[PDB]
Formats: sequence, C-alpha cells, structure tokens
Amino acid sequence: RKRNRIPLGCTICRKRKVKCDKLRPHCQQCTKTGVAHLCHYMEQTWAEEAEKELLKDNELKKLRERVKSLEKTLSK
Amino acid sequence: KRNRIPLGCTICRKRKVKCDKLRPHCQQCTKTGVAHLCHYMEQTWAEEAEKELLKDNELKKLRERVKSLEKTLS
DNA sequence: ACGCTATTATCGCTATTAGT
DNA sequence: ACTAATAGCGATAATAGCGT
Ligand SMILES: [Zn+2]
Ligand SMILES: [Zn+2]
Ligand SMILES: [Zn+2]
Ligand SMILES: [Zn+2]
Ligand SMILES: [Zn+2]
Repeated sequence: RKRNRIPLGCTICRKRKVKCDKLRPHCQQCTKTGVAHLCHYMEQTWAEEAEKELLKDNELKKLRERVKSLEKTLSK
Repeated sequence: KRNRIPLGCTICRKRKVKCDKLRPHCQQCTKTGVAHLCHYMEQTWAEEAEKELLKDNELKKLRERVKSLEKTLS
C-alpha cells in the first residue's frame, strides 16, 4: 500500500512510539531524553525520501572513491 | 522483558550521578576532568538517525578534502 | 561509593485513518 | 469491506541518582 501521508511527529518519537509535542527545531521529547541533535521531521513522502537516500548514498560512495584516487596520486 | 538502554553517559552511570546529558560530552564529567571519555550508549530507535548523521558529516568532510587535494595537486 | 525504590521509558495492544 | 499504516496509551520492567 502507498504512503501518501507525511507524519507530523518527529522520526524518533515515531520509532519510540510516544506522543510528540512536535515543537521545532526539535521537540521537547527528544530534548528531554538528550537526543535533540537527532530530532527531525519528514518533509516528503516515504517514497521520495527513499529515493533521496539512495541518491545520497551513491553520491557519498563515489566521493570516497574519488578521494582515495586523489590521495593515492599525492604520493604515488 | 524489555530492552531498556541507559540514556546518560557511561561514567555518570558508573558513578550513579545525574547526567546533564549534554553532547558530545556532559558537564558532569567535564567538571571531573574526563570530558573526552564521555560517550552514550546506542539506542536502537536512534540507529537510523545516527547512521544518517554520520553520512552527512562524512559527505561534508569529503567535499572539503576533495577540494583541498585538488589544490595540493597544483 | 552505592544500596534501593521513586522516577521513567518500552512495546504489546487498542483506535483510527485511509489504500484498493 | 478488508486490513496495511499510523498514533501513541500505559502497566510495569528497569534504570535513575538521592541520600546514608
Ligand atoms: Zn518528537
Ligand atoms: Zn524529536
Ligand atoms: Zn554524564
Ligand atoms: Zn571529545
Ligand atoms: Zn559524561
């Protein structure tokens, strides 16, 4: 089944299965438990979000390859 | 039987005091001279957010190094 | 330093919204 | 309808961190 809804609570509160006061930047829930730096809200749908991560992973992966290449050239 | 993982830093637990929980290192064990030995345990409901935080920080540093190397190569 | 129980977070389970 | 996603309550397992 398709997921068109964009959750209003933060990702962590969702995972922890507890009510999110949904304050921004970070919710009190996360600030309280000390994970405010991990608190964030979804802006796109599950699917758009999945794609985005795939792109970022590939970008990340290729950059590591490139850097290795350059470092290897700076001492060949 | 649940899987409750402690939230404060390893030391404060060990000592049994209240952890201000500040990140990356709490004031509790910054006052006692061990700041950079202060770390927290990984919560399962934080793996993903955590993994995503490394990825971002790393994509960030790699872009700074690629430029730094591209120059040092001339 | 730590024993010890008041404080506090987990996740089975109830409701409810919404894809087909 | 049927029931996959969501929201998240709350009994209570367990950590939290106070006070000896
Ligand atoms: Zn939240
Ligand atoms: Zn949050
Ligand atoms: Zn601490
Ligand atoms: Zn440090
Ligand atoms: Zn600490």
